[PDB]
Amino acid sequence: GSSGSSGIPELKDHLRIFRPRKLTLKGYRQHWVVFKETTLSYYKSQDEAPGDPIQQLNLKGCEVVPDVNVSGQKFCIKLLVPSPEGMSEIYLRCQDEQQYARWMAGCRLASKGRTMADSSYTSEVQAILAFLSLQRT
Repeated sequence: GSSGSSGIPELKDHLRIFRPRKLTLKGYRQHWVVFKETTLSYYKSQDEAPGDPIQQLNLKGCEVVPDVNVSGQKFCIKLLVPSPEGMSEIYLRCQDEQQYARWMAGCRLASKGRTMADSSYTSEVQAILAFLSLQRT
């Protein structure tokens, strides 16, 4: 690929977040999410940031369980992170496979210590896009 000199590769997009085991209204709530090489933090409202996120966690180590169901072009990612108070279970649902492969692949790379900066990143997005197709009947 064509790439020279630029800032660190970071993703900016608010995915689907739902927490039935906590004070919530109107189901989902608009929030600000940001994926970092080996880090991840979100906020309640763009206002907060860049100040400080609601709860920062080091992806490197957390768990990532795939919950996608091609049956209905659905792709969710269950991120399980340990907390000194309890746990950090966040449900992220993607609209399509594109956003999924991108984010998902990023989480895995961070969990293993790796980062999106690495080329392998794309190596995951592809393998996935295809894998899904295979699953089909």
